[PDB]
Amino acid sequence: DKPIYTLQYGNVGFVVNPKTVNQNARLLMGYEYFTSRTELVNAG
Amino acid sequence: MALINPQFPYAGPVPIPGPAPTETMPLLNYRVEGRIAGIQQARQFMPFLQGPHREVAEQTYYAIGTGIQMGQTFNQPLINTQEG
Repeated sequence: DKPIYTLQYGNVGFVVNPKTVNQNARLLMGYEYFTSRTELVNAG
Repeated sequence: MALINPQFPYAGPVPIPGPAPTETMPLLNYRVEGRIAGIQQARQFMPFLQGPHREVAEQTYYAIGTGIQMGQTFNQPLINTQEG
């Protein structure tokens, strides 16, 4: 409904506070997003 | 747009029992005066900044100077006595 749109680099973060951390513990992120590309001509 | 049956016609509606006529009439609901309560604060400590941002970063510069320029001991050429 309200997409996260940072506008300078470093504007919104995602936080996880763990309680127990083992060896080789990681955090696997997965995003979906909208973006605009280059060659903005729009079917010339 | 029905067609009248001439062999078996019918008449208009006859009176039937009714639904107690005042109980189909509503009251007009009587609004009292109201108030958006409290004294509102003038400003809010917003979680996002209200100004523009920049998409790309541009390299900035500032001018510097060099230093006091000295002389030099050049290696000097030979004399052009028709060999050169």
